[PDB]
This record gives sequence, C-alpha cells and structure tokens, in this order.
Amino acid sequence: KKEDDPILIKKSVIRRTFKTAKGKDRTKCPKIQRLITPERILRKKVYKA
RNA sequence: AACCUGGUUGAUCCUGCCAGUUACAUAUGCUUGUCUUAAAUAUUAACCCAUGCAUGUGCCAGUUCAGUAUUGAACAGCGAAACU
Ligand SMILES: [Mg+2]
Ligand SMILES: [Mg+2]
Ligand SMILES: [Mg+2]
Ligand SMILES: [Mg+2]
Repeated sequence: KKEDDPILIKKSVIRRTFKTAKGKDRTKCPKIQRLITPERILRKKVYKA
C-alpha cells in the first residue's frame, strides 16, 4: 500500500542477469526517480525554513 | 617645390584651345635576385550551379536496466544512442 516505506521498495525492485557477447556475466538494475528519500525530505524543510 | 613649354606670322604683340607635363585608379606589354608587408569576380550578371565543407552542443548538478568494467542490492567510473 501507499504507507509503504522506501527501503521496502528499494529491495523490492527487479534485477537482470545476462551473458555478454564477451562471455561475461553481469547483473544490472535501474534507478527509481520518485523514491521518497531523506534528501528529498531535507530539502523541503530547508525550503520552508 | 603659389613654377609651366610646343603649335595660329614673312616677323610681332594678344584671347584662346590642342598638346605636352604630373598624380592616381583598374587594364595590359616587355623585363624580373633578395628580405619585410599584402589587395585580390565590385564593376560586364544581384546570372546560372556539379561537388566537399561553411552549426552545433552534456556537466559533479534534466532522463541511462544500451555498452564497457563482475561495479554502494534501488542508482554511485568512463560512457552512444534517444526524450529534455
Ligand atoms: Mg591670324
Ligand atoms: Mg610658319
Ligand atoms: Mg598678315
Ligand atoms: Mg591636357
């Protein structure tokens, strides 16, 4: 539900594994623009200050 | 260098012009060893056009699940595309 804290969503995302044309094995994942971090929170108080 | 000289007569003195004389612009002829400097399709068509180039751009700080590198388990180096 909404009330759900960030950290929940951080580790609840998805990752992808693949073998490269280079015979390599990497693990990749995306950033989540919209994630409610403390930084976003800090800034808002700062602004109203 | 605030200069002028030849030509109208058989001689002469005049107006007066043609001519010479001078500078400077493009043209052009002939001739060209250095160094410094340098204009350059404007005039005749603001006429026509092959071809190549003449305008692009990214950071620490708008979006990277491209790719690299086995890299803070959300994402942290470099770093194209593409939306901005
Ligand atoms: Mg007479
Ligand atoms: Mg005579
Ligand atoms: Mg007479
Ligand atoms: Mg004259």
